[PDB]
Amino acid sequence: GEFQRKLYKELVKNYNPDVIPTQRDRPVTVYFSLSLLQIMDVDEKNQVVDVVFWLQMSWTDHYLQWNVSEYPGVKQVSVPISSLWVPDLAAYNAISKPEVLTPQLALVNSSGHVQYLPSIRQRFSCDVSGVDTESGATCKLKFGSWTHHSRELDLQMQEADISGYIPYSRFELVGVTQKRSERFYECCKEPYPDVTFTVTFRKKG
Amino acid sequence: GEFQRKLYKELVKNYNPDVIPTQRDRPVTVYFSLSLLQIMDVDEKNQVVDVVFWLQMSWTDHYLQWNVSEYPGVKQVSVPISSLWVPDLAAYNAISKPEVLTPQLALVNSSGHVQYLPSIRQRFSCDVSGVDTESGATCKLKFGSWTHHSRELDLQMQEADISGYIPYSRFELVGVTQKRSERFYECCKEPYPDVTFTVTFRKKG
Amino acid sequence: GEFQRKLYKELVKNYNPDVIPTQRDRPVTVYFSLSLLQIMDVDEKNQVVDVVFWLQMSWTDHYLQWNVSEYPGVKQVSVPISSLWVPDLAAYNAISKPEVLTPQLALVNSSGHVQYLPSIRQRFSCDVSGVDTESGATCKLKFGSWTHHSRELDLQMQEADISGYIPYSRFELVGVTQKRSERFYECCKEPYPDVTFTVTFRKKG
Amino acid sequence: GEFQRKLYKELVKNYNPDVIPTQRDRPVTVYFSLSLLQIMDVDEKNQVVDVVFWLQMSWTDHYLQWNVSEYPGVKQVSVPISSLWVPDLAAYNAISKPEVLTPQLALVNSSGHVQYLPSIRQRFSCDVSGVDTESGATCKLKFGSWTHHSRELDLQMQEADISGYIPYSRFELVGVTQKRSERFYECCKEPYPDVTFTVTFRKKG
Amino acid sequence: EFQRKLYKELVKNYNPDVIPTQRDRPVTVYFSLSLLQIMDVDEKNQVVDVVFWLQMSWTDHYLQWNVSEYPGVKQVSVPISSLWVPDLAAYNAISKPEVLTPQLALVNSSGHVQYLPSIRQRFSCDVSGVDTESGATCKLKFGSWTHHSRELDLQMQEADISGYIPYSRFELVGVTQKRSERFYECCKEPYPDVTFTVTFRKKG
Ligand SMILES: CN1[C@@H](CC(=O)c2ccccc2)CCC[C@H]1C[C@H](O)c1ccccc1
Ligand SMILES: CN1[C@@H](CC(=O)c2ccccc2)CCC[C@H]1C[C@H](O)c1ccccc1
Ligand SMILES: CN1[C@@H](CC(=O)c2ccccc2)CCC[C@H]1C[C@H](O)c1ccccc1
Ligand SMILES: CN1[C@@H](CC(=O)c2ccccc2)CCC[C@H]1C[C@H](O)c1ccccc1
Ligand SMILES: CN1[C@@H](CC(=O)c2ccccc2)CCC[C@H]1C[C@H](O)c1ccccc1
Ligand SMILES: CN1C[C@](C)(O)C(=O)C=C1c1ccc(Br)cc1
Ligand SMILES: CN1C[C@](C)(O)C(=O)C=C1c1ccc(Br)cc1
Ligand SMILES: CN1C[C@](C)(O)C(=O)C=C1c1ccc(Br)cc1
Ligand SMILES: CN1C[C@](C)(O)C(=O)C=C1c1ccc(Br)cc1
Ligand SMILES: CN1C[C@](C)(O)C(=O)C=C1c1ccc(Br)cc1
Ligand SMILES: CN1C[C@](C)(O)C(=O)C=C1c1ccc(Br)cc1
Ligand SMILES: CN1C[C@](C)(O)C(=O)C=C1c1ccc(Br)cc1
Ligand SMILES: CN1C[C@](C)(O)C(=O)C=C1c1ccc(Br)cc1
Ligand SMILES: CN1C[C@](C)(O)C(=O)C=C1c1ccc(Br)cc1
Ligand SMILES: CN1C[C@](C)(O)C(=O)C=C1c1ccc(Br)cc1
Repeated sequence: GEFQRKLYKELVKNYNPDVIPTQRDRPVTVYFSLSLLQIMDVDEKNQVVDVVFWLQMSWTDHYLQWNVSEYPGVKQVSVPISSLWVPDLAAYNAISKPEVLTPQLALVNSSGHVQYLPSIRQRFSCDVSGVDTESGATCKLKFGSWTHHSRELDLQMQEADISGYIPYSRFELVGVTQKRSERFYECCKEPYPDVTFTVTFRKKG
Repeated sequence: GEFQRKLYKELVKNYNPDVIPTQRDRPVTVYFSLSLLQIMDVDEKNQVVDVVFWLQMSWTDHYLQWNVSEYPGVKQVSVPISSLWVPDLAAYNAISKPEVLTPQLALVNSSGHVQYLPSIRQRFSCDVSGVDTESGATCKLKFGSWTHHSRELDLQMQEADISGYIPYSRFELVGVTQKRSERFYECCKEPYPDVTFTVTFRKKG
Repeated sequence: GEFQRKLYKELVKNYNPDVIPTQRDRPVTVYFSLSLLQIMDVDEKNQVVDVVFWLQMSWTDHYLQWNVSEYPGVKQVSVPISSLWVPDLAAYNAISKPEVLTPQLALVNSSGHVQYLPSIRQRFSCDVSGVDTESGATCKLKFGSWTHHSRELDLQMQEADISGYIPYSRFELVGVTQKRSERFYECCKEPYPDVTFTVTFRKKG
Repeated sequence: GEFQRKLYKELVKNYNPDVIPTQRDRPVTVYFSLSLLQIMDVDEKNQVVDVVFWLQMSWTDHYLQWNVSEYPGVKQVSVPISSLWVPDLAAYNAISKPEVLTPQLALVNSSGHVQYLPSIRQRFSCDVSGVDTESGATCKLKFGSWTHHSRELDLQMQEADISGYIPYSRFELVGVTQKRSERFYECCKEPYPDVTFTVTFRKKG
Repeated sequence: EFQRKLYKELVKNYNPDVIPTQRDRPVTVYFSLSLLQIMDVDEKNQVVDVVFWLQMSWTDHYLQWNVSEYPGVKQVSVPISSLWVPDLAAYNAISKPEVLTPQLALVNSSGHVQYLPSIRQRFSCDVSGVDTESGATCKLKFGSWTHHSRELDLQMQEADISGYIPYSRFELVGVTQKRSERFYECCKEPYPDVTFTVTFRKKG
């Protein structure tokens, strides 16, 4: 639409993706969930698991709201993430950079609510030695902001799903849990929340 | 051409490649098809198939049409895709990033019709356990827009091609079917169409 | 010299590297040749050949001429290819991205004649099954413009060279031939020329 | 933050990340320490060690201090390192480029103190031949500025931390020391300091 | 605060694509390779994997500065992307160079530039002799890709093998370096190169 150009133009001049959109005495709440799609491989020598997963990330950016009457037909837009502030969520125990599989686009509606749903493949340090047993091997995937504490970035978890897990895999799921925690570090007196996805899996047969 | 040089000039000042060129509540229709070239490898252990294929993609961008009377002998132009809006089609079940092998340019005519034909190598999740049997392995290669629903981006299919299939590969191409679906998801009120290419193949000998 | 700087400044102000420098119905002729340097490897299981080769491309860009008067001591200059229009030659049957080994600069002279001479490593689809036989394996390295038909870009060949081929390779060269063909594709009305280099090689011992 | 937008804007407008924040007769002091997280692998044939570690770098950049009265609510911010001057620290005996695993953001406070804490995977040259003996292999990970001598960049160490060392790898930690040295080089009139992290480890029984 | 204004002048009044020659006089660049480690050899495919240090230096007359105008500035550390740098190609490389160090060069007030990258690269080489007393010999050949000798005068400095790792499986037999120059049938001007040569063999 013609308004669409107008909207994106405003994004270039009148917005900074480096600025965390906190609002006085209020952190930015980001919602986070992980859906495991496939355990690609394990390395029992190097203690690594290779996984493909779908992240669901959402938050409100008050700077990203616009007036519907000003851009009539425009309700939500598809935006390159590079143009937007994005939570600096890090995989604490990853041992490779993430490979993002999908278009690096996010949805933004007129209230400034952003959803970023990337599919990702990444390797993680894990004790995978129990993988050929009945109890399986348990890998914890730990995520959290690298630089923002809880009063600036309130990480919350959404309910996760094993429904997307590939059925014809050589690994079967014995269990999964997802939990939010909040721990202090020696440096700063503010805590840093984390969301941990724990998967227990074993070889079929 | 010199009267071809001004045409490109209009691209920069006016046009935004982030903006899907929907007209007045009419979706952008993209015609989509795949030519299979070579099945490079399968991974029986990790359930992966590695393919090389061309995507034929075409659509009309009404922001990209020009008065042919105003520009003498310019019937069409070759434009870098980074200067153009392109459909954010993703391979839903890919486990690797697409490796684009060809120059990243699209053909645009004065109707604003755009043609983009990349050659791609990509690895997909697939049950390849039957590959050595007479019935062989059947892989679904499923594509759709990552962020746009059918009212915005209407994905339609054209005839798939296999004439370009390599005849000296170790895999015999049994068959290939293509189908379009228009499905609602639990998340949104709008359907998101997909085109799926089903490839049945098996080891020769 | 202190005129190169003015010469380069003119490039930015007026020149568009996406515009193909055609004239009054005249296509840009580009002279093309490939020199085979080394056959790196073969994959007999996946039907792939890995080659390092030197491409020679030359053409005249009528927008890149300058009067030697207004730039006294400037015979020729070395320009980043990103500042120039360059032919979008693709290896039709590659199955990997080209790895350009050398600096990405072309030479341009006062009459707008441009020379671009990259050294490249790339993997191609090829029936290498006869490699250990007397007959050997034959591979076709096929190159052409990805988006410009024969009336826009006239691809012509020049003499081929094997003097540059490594003598200590495990692969013995037998024959190298080149030819120019003009052929039709489903997408398009007009013919697209190609130059194909045919390599026949075999193991020693 | 209304005041954060101002601060980030001022960074772009009135700061050059290419300039080392040395003062009038005074070097920049950078504090540096390496925390070993996991020895991923060793190659006894090529003499390499593959390690994952967490670096702590901090220094004061006097051009990054700000008056709190001009930015009332703002005590510290997370800034992309690309926007900052950062110490050009290189691993002397590295044989691969660093794979930075974490978000490339540093914390800056109002007195210009910067903290950058990347997680890194990187391969180093090392005599790993004693890895299966009781004594173990000893690897030196040596770091220093690549272009700045001690009078412009003063490199100092901090207390080490092996409390993050993965307990379930096939390698056990024997000895781990860290020392600062100030070597001279035949070229330059000026000495160049280095920090060296020495790991002794062996294969578990 | 003075380096600040140096970098500012560099932005408006300098094009890094322009070779800093003068009135009919080439830019001389000095070049030397120091071998650090032979990482591996491929005996089937005829390839050697090496890690080395390149010393490159030259004078860019556009990069000199009045020492009066900037009091306490001896040398500055500058991103190579902001400077003209020689387009030196490895003629017989079979992979892209992997640069291991920060991409910065030193420039002083005379406009002398020093660029010292450390690099991992793979080259075509006959390594069939690597297990013999005489050993394998590999040539590492470097030269400008687009500038003839009357524009870019490549000259060589003495190499260095003191930086060579003592604990690899390869002992060094012999090392040498030489400057060369030839006319190519194609072009009117001659072109120079510097070739570094190693001879090495497995230990034990
Ligand atoms: C980054 N770090 C904290 C950093 C911090 O506050 C700090 C630490 C040390 C000194 C000064 C500040 C903030 C919250 C995330 C946490 C991550 C964890 O450290 C870590 C380090 C290395 C590997 C895995 C995980
Ligand atoms: C790509 N195609 C033509 C298509 C075009 O004009 C084009 C190219 C790129 C972008 C937009 C349009 C141009 C010349 C190369 C040729 C290759 C052949 O079609 C082909 C593709 C797939 C299977 C068999 C044959
Ligand atoms: C992204 N998703 C649709 C739904 C949506 O955006 C969404 C989903 C859930 C919540 C909010 C939005 C949009 C169209 C593509 C589709 C893909 C599929 O989800 C999917 C997820 C994970 C792996 C493979 C495929
Ligand atoms: C680079 N060199 C010093 C000297 C300098 O910059 C230099 C040398 C010679 C000429 C111009 C500048 C600066 C501090 C680091 C030191 C590193 C060591 O050389 C070295 C060389 C090769 C591999 C590993 C280490
Ligand atoms: C690149 N080439 C010359 C090329 C030139 O000026 C030229 C050639 C042909 C036409 C017009 C100009 C310039 C100086 C270096 C020389 C290198 C060697 O060719 C070569 C080719 C392929 C692999 C390794 C080496
Ligand atoms: C950030 N702004 C600025 C302003 C002025 O409020 C406006 O009119 C629209 C936007 C905006 C642009 C793009 C997106 Br996505 C969200 C908000
Ligand atoms: C899993 N974690 C999180 C924790 C415990 O908070 C921490 O500080 C370090 C790691 C960690 C362990 C191993 C590797 Br490899 C990376 C991170
Ligand atoms: C978008 N425009 C604008 C205008 C003014 O209508 C015109 O004359 C031409 C173009 C245009 C520019 C590049 C391409 Br490709 C297509 C159309
Ligand atoms: C094949 N698909 C598409 C579908 C059915 O839409 C879906 O919801 C998820 C996948 C899919 C399968 C495997 C992997 Br790995 C990733 C996505
Ligand atoms: C872009 N032009 C055009 C014009 C106006 O003739 C001129 O002054 C010089 C050039 C030019 C710039 C760079 C190169 Br290389 C060649 C010609
Ligand atoms: C070998 N060719 C050239 C041809 C016939 O022109 C074409 O259009 C496609 C291919 C080709 C075949 C297999 C693979 Br994998 C890639 C390209
Ligand atoms: C670099 N400046 C300039 C100035 C004018 O002093 C100011 O007000 C704030 C900053 C500054 C901006 C961002 C960061 Br982080 C640190 C200091
Ligand atoms: C670790 N160093 C630094 C030192 C000792 O100053 C030197 O001269 C060379 C090296 C070095 C070691 C291995 C490799 Br690979 C590269 C450089
Ligand atoms: C580009 N110049 C020339 C000039 C304008 O005369 C001057 O005053 C200083 C510089 C210059 C800038 C950066 C570096 Br490094 C070297 C010289
Ligand atoms: C090393 N050279 C340079 C030389 C001798 O001038 C030539 O003509 C070809 C090569 C060369 C040899 C092997 C490979 Br692979 C690439 C280039």
